[PDB]
Amino acid sequence: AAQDVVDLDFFTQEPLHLVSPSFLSVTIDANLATDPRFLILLGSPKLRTLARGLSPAYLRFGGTKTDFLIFDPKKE
Amino acid sequence: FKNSTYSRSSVDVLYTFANCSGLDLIFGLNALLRTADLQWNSSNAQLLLDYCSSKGYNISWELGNEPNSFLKKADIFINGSQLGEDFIQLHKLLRKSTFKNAKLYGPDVGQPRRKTAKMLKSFLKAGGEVIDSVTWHHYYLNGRTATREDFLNPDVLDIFISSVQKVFQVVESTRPGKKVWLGETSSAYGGGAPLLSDTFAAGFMWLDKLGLSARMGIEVVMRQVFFGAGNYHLVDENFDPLPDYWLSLLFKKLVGTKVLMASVQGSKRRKLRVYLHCTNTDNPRYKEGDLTLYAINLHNVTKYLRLPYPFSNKQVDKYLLRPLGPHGLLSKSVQLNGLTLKMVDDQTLPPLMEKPLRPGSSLGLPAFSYSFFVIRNAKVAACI
Ligand SMILES: O=C(O)[C@@H]1[C@@H](O)[C@H](O)[C@@H](O)c2nc(CCc3cccc(Oc4ccccc4)c3)cn21
Ligand SMILES: *[C@@H]1O[C@H](CO)[C@@H](O)[C@H](O)[C@H]1NC(C)=O
Ligand SMILES: *[C@@H]1O[C@H](CO)[C@@H](O)[C@H](O)[C@H]1NC(C)=O
Repeated sequence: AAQDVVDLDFFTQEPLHLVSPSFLSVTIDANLATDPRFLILLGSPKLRTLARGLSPAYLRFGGTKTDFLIFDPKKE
Repeated sequence: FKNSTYSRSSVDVLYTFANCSGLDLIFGLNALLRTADLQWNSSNAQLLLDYCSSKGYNISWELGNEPNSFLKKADIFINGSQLGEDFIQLHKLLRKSTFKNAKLYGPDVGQPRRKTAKMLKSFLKAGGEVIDSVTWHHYYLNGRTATREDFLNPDVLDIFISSVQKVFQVVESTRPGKKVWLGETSSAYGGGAPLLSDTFAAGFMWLDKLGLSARMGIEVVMRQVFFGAGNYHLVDENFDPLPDYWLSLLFKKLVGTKVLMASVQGSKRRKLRVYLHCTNTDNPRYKEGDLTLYAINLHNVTKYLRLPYPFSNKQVDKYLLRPLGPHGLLSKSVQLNGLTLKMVDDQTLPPLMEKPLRPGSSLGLPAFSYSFFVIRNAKVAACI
């Protein structure tokens, strides 16, 4: 119907902002590091194919557990 | 939350995943390791930096997650000024290491509430000089209470605009020109909303967030999460991609770094949301000057978009995303122009195939759907 047709205005004179090529980036929650399957999961060739699809991107390892994790150079 | 340790092996797993995937790892350091005088004790971090140094790991750093809730989380209150001084300490460590030109981001504060500005403002005053970007977090909903209607509600989407304006108010007052990042963001806190955060319905909030972020000057948007326990994961527990994964892939294929602007004529227009960038011209189908429009329709009927002069007779490629049935918006499967999106195999993503429209046609956008449209031969000089 006529009421379902909508007109667009465009601004094209100049870039209003320049985002990073990595604009769409992703996280792993710091809590995944407490999962016993952590090594198995991030080892997944399938998971790596999917992650490579989002390249370029930042991967941020963090979350609430950031402030409750301690590096042990001796364990594991 | 209680303390846990992690191993060299843990760091190796995470670094290898990032490196083999072509992603840039940012690692959050523990900011609740404190001295008697409640300075940041840096000695654990020095252990980690030495190990990463020794392995030639190219890594970037954060310090703390959501400092304004440290009193709730741990009965330790750290004001913004002290956190600034801690970032200065971390900066000096990084500069005395093989990570001397490694990046530093912070302070990963939550979205603006009655008095969260005070911490970000006193933090940027104190430590703003040593951070490469300001990171903050945004969620729209509580995963426990979020409804299907909330996920489709233009009033929910719009609240994000005020969060962004309030963040930029603090940053412009203290570190004008500093890059602003969403360091952690998704649909719903508490791990996401079951059957909503992992479905086609999640795509409204995800694409609108990307649109508004780019339009308002956010440089980087970090999606909680790529993979993990939360319903807001882009990839599920079987390593299968959910609709937001395919959305994210299609965004990266079509959308360039140069942000432009689209708007709809009419008094109120909250349910038809439109965003405009230069086309990503890495794709050999497209050339310099091409435009990528993306649009969300939250009306319950098809809407038809008319391109303004002088683009009304251009050839347009449609990239329309709709759920694969029978679960409609609650589907975990998505079709691009009526073809279901699936991995060809564990090593192989499918092509993302355009549907060419006849030149001079209005852009059809069905009820509760989102679409990219590439305007070919647009010859926009701003896109070089
Ligand atoms: O809860 C989560 O899923 C994640 C958690 O996995 C991550 O490890 C952790 O870093 C985190 N922070 C937030 C944001 C918490 C927050 C703070 C302030 C306001 C928020 O959202 C609203 C509050 C009130 C009304 C509407 C939104 C959410 C969410 N999350
Ligand atoms: C902030 O915290 C520091 C360190 O705990 C304290 O010594 C200082 O007085 C506080 N400063 C302000 C400005 O409140
Ligand atoms: C759209 O919404 C209205 C309720 O406002 C309803 O009466 C109408 O039938 C709906 N149309 C469709 C096609 O579902």
